[PDB]
Amino acid sequence: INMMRGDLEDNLNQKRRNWEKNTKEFNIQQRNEKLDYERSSHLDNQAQNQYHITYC
Amino acid sequence: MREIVHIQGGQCGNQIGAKFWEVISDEHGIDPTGTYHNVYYNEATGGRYVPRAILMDLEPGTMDSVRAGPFGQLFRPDNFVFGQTGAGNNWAKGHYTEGAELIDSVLDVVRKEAEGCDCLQGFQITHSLGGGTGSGMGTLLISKVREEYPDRIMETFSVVPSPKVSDTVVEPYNATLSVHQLVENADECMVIDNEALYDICFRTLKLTTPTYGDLNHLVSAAMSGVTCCLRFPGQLNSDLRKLAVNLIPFPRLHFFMIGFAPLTSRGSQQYRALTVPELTQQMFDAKNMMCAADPRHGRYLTASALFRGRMSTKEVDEQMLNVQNKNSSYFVEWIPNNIKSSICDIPPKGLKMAVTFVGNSTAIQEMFKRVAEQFTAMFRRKAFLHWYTGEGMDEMEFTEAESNMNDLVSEYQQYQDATA
Ligand SMILES: Nc1nc2c(ncn2[C@@H]2O[C@H](COP(=O)(O)OP(=O)(O)O)[C@@H](O)[C@H]2O)c(=O)[nH]1
Repeated sequence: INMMRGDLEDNLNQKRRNWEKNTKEFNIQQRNEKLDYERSSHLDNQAQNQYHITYC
Repeated sequence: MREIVHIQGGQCGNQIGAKFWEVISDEHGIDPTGTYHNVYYNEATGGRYVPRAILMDLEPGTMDSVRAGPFGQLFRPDNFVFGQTGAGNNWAKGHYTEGAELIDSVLDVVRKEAEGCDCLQGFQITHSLGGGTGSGMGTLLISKVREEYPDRIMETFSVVPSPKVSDTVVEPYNATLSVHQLVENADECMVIDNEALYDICFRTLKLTTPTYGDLNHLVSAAMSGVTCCLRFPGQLNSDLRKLAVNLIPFPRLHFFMIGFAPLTSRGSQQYRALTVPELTQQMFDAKNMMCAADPRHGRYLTASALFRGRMSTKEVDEQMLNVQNKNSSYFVEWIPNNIKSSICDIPPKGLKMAVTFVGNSTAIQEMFKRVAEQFTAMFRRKAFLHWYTGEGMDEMEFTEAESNMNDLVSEYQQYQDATA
């Protein structure tokens, strides 16, 4: 019974670390999508500025 | 549902109205025939749109004026009322004898036009303060319509006489006689004077030959921006009444100042990336406003700013706070947080950012002071007074008008100098 309890708690801790690494995957994806967002918005800003200034 | 009739008057008022209607047609994507490509326009058979405006004047010249310019076919002949003579730069000839017999008829064309709306947010007038026709008729009409619909507000997009660069010799009499009555039954007297318009069009756009078309177009842009935040959705919406509530502390300190942003020429257009703080630095500059009165020479009782386009509201509010806080002297103390903001969601035609600034400020009593100076100088000698006293006018009304003007300027001074 001691061996079984040890094995079960080991598996539970493994599941914990697995979910933690899942959340870290998600966080890195979030950061990179935010960088995509900001660069695309910068190019859109340059586009609107050209459109407004060349408006003679 | 919050509609606005657009009453005009006089030659200047009529030209400004035509320019404003064509600019609004440009914004709302209409063509000079009235086909798409309820607050201002009205629907009409065959998908056509007709402006909800009336056009009054004693001389039929302005009739051909608003016919000649583009977008002249948007209007309807039922709203072309026109006398024959023309008051010829005489105030009383548009307020007592000759103008009267028109205003009655005009009342009709208003009463079968206002009730056409269902929830009328108020009127708006476009006229001059010196010309006899515009000033006199608009004053009588303001009287009548305030007697009729006291619940609605009546903006008066008025162009005060050019203070120093005078084109006529009878400005002060007309301006004083008209203001004496305008101060009673008006709610938003936004003053404009051609001195400031030439100043802007010279020292901010380096233009070659500024004709009246360009000044009318600029005042048109400001006029549109004043209520475009109502015409469209936004993150923080306003109207014609929120402005009034946030702009006047007492029932007769309601005379405003107007400013537009941004404005540059091609040389400067190449430079100066477009960003909200630059817009603030442009709008809160002295010479960047439609009134020849350096606003530093007075205190801002209160001031609202309507933005158009997409931006970050935090930047707007933080710039407003920074500018009201750093220059605390030019602003007034006994009222706190005296600046106001609003933000629309659709900017003008290809203009990523647009700001319209309206400010009730005691720096405009100087204009009335100098106009009354000219008046009392021309009245001590009874100069050019027979032209008026021959038409039923007496000489007591002039003293009453000047004393009311001085009471107004004394109110400005007194409740500027107050403290807490
Ligand atoms: N921005 C602008 N100002 C004008 C115009 N016409 C006149 N003004 C000025 O307004 C004053 C006289 O107004 P006016 O319209 O001629 O008098 P009215 O004939 O009774 O309507 C004068 O100071 C003119 O210089 C115009 O078309 N546009």
